[PDB]
Amino acid sequence: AGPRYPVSVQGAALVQIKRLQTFAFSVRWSDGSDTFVRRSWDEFRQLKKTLKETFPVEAGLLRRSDRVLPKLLDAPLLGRVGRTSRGLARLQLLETYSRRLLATAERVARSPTITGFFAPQPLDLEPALPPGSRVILPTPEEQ
Repeated sequence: AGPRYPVSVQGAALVQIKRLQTFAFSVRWSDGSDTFVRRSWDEFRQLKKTLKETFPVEAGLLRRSDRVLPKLLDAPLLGRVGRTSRGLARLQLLETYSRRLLATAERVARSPTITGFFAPQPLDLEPALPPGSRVILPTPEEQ
């Protein structure tokens, strides 16, 4: 069966959206593919929730190989919250965390949920985002 799963994800970019900025990733998949995509922290929040719906593991009650989702590692809390700051924290955290997902569990790592998560986002499929948007770009690796 042809894999449709990223082997790795790297934090690709920042796009400025409302008091949540949206954060880009680049993931390249076992089929050899490479992708760079934009994501929201709010989008992640759905994404974590969404895996967690597929993974009852989160609390470790069900299994003993069960911390493989050690919930999420997070930097010092809030610091006057700062919604940007939480995206900012989340960017660093999320990349450790996503890297955990591609190592800390196989069972998470391919689940159909994985395929949705790394699948296209319309906002990634929009060449420009609203005028107030600032997009932070990595220097391209490919042509």
